[PDB]
Amino acid sequence: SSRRQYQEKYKQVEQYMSFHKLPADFRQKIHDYYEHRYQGKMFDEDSILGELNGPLREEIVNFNCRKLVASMPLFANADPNFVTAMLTKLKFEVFQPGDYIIREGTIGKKMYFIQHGVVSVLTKGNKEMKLSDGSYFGEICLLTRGRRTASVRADTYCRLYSLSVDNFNEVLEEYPMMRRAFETVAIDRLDRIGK
Amino acid sequence: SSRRQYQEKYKQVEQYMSFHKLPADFRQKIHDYYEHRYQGKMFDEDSILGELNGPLREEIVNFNCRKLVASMPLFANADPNFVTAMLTKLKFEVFQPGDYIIREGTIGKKMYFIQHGVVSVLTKGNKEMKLSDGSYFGEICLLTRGRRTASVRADTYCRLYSLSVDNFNEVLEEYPMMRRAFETVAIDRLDRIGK
Amino acid sequence: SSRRQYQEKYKQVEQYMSFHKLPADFRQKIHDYYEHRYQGKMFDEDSILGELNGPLREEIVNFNCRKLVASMPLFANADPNFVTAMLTKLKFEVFQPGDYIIREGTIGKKMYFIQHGVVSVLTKGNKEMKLSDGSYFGEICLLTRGRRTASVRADTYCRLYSLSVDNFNEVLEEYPMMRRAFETVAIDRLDRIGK
Amino acid sequence: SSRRQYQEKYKQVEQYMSFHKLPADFRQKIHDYYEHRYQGKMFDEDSILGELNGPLREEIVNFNCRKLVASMPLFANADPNFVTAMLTKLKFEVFQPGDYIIREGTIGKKMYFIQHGVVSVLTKGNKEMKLSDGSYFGEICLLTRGRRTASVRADTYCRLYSLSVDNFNEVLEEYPMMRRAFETVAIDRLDRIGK
Ligand SMILES: O=c1[nH]cnc2c1ncn2[C@@H]1O[C@@H]2COP(=O)(O)O[C@H]2[C@H]1O
Ligand SMILES: O=c1[nH]cnc2c1ncn2[C@@H]1O[C@@H]2COP(=O)(O)O[C@H]2[C@H]1O
Ligand SMILES: O=c1[nH]cnc2c1ncn2[C@@H]1O[C@@H]2COP(=O)(O)O[C@H]2[C@H]1O
Ligand SMILES: O=c1[nH]cnc2c1ncn2[C@@H]1O[C@@H]2COP(=O)(O)O[C@H]2[C@H]1O
Repeated sequence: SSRRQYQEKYKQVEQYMSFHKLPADFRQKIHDYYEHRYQGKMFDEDSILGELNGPLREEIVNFNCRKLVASMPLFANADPNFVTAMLTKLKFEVFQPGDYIIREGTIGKKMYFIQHGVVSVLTKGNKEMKLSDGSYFGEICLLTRGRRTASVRADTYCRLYSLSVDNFNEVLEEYPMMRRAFETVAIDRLDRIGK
Repeated sequence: SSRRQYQEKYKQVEQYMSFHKLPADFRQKIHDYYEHRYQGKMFDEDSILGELNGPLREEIVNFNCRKLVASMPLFANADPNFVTAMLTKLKFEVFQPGDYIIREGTIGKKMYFIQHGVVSVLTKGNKEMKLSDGSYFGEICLLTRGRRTASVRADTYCRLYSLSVDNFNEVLEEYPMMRRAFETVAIDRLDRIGK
Repeated sequence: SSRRQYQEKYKQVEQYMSFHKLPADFRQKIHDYYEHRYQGKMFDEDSILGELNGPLREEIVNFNCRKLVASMPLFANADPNFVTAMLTKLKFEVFQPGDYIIREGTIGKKMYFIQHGVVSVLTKGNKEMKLSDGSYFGEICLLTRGRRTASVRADTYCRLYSLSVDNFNEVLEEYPMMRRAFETVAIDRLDRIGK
Repeated sequence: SSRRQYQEKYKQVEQYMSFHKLPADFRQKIHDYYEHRYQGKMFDEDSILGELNGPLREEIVNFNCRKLVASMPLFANADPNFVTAMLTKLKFEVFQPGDYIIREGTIGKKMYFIQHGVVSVLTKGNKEMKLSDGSYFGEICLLTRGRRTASVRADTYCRLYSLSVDNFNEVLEEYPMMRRAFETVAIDRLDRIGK
């Protein structure tokens, strides 16, 4: 039944690609994205969660994110109520190899937690660094309100969870002691890239 | 026919739970919630009320809330036009036993009127107090813009009506004399919990 | 086909009324409203007009409102481009006999143009006055940002077009010379009701 | 299948026109618009692009707009990342011969890039000028926050891409060096029309 709803949606994407005469390799790339992102199933997730209440939604995001939470010290060792407030504002995103998730110099308005995948952190000239499952990136712009200090490129398929600057700020107003945890990491990174 | 629309919606929830591999007890808890919240029937309530006008919507909320109004002195003894302005901005919510409706220390942005159910008011150390049909809670944060002064936990299934801080403020701009009614109760409660 | 879409929508309203156990006279009142408001036909008007462009939407509202425009000196004698800017922001509303469209003392945020119907203007004590096809009301609050100076009650079924304070202000920023036309009428009315 | 979705949508437009008793020539004009705008096919484009990610959406708009980009020096010779930020915020619009896309004296909040078509630029008295594929108009109001300095009328069917003032400002905050490119053209035009 879910296999069916994904099928009808994907048919519309196919029609969109056909109308716009997208090339063959591009259509395959979009197909592969859809299979990785939705895994052959689709539901009106916003309508469903909207029909619930706060406690149920909170129990669901905690259950779904058990591995993300336990695998990242920032979350694992934090007040579970801070963790819940973060989890409720995360957006699942999938990226493909070679995607520029972040471009250096742009104005950043979201950060990313890596559930699964490897990314390259690229700066003018300081040797590529890598981040994987359990790490996060894009926090510096959220803290500074300035420009991205590096590009971040997917090496693999990446399952990420994003957090918008407005949501990051709302949570940190509620849990101001957690602001320093991010600030400490941002400062260490700014030092390491010397800029 | 309504029995039918609830059935199709609930099938989607079942599919969501299946995809996310939620445990058996959790799936039952979500089923029980849905039966209590929607009572086997569903309609596009927002579309319906949207097709009406102000007078009809006002007549409907007044009719539906006759018992809530008559059972709560704040409403029963107030200008019926204030009562209508409140009723039009209430959101029906259902909570299950053990749910933390409010957590102490968090930043509150809504209050609750109890149509039916019992809740426990819990503070660091002052002996649990109980609130039931005809009472309300969560007003203090709405008045102070500060942090919740207690946790409130459902003891029973609870049928509540919530009111957002923005809506509470809009109504009280129109009916500023009613602001003191809430302030008096908030002050009495802050005294009783000594903090 | 439109007769069909209205039928399916109205069935949902019937189900809503049944679920909430609304009284017989109330259900009839809602039926009569629906027949007067939609005249047995329904379409997704917002989706349709959304698919068009500015020029087509403007040509449509002008065509539909030819009688409203020609029957009201404020519009008939104005810059047709001001008239178009007003017409595009009007919302069709239907009221039934006895409805309080406006209540004295409330904070007003919309005004009304009467396409067809009769209303009574009611103030503490100054003798009921009547307004009909070609007139408008609710402008004073829009101009003053204060409280309604009278109640306005439908005597008949009324076909009205409303204009929100924000839309009224946006149009009058573009066409500031038209602000005085409304101000002159508001002042004359404030004089007549002496308050 | 897309031919089918356009057919069902157009039937609703036909029903809307019938209900409002629009004249024959007007109904034909709306039919011709729909054929030019949608070319007999329709999909939920917002839902589709919403299911993708940033990189895919960016690859799609770049592919679809290759000719617009290569045919306009402002884009062709710019940082491709600026171009992408512009392209992602463009809205496709179709206008018909004689449409007033912009009226002199009004408060402007969007500019237009011409993919295909010819427009006339009309001012009080300075001889009509023409703009075509590869040019843009409506930038001056975006820069000045004042009133339109000319009317712009479609001579032909026009395929345009619009950009809102808020989006224009957001992009130019990110790419402030591109602000001067528009300012230089605006100044040259203000000189030429002497006002
Ligand atoms: O030395 C580093 N080791 C690991 N990560 C790093 C390092 N330097 C930068 N980053 C990440 O790259 C992001 C680019 O966007 P941002 O400026 O908003 O935040 C940055 C950091 O999260
Ligand atoms: O002594 C009390 N008797 C009954 N209720 C109480 C008492 N103390 C607090 N409360 C309620 O608990 C809420 C917690 O959220 P809040 O801070 O926004 O508002 C509080 C009050 O409504
Ligand atoms: O003497 C009057 N003759 C006709 N109309 C009048 C007179 N007095 C008031 N009104 C209308 O009643 C409205 C009540 O809402 P409002 O205060 O926003 O604007 C008022 C006027 O439009
Ligand atoms: O001399 C001119 N040659 C070509 N175009 C011109 C000239 N003068 C004005 N325009 C365009 O007309 C628009 C009217 O709206 P706008 O004031 O926001 O921006 C204007 C310019 O883009």
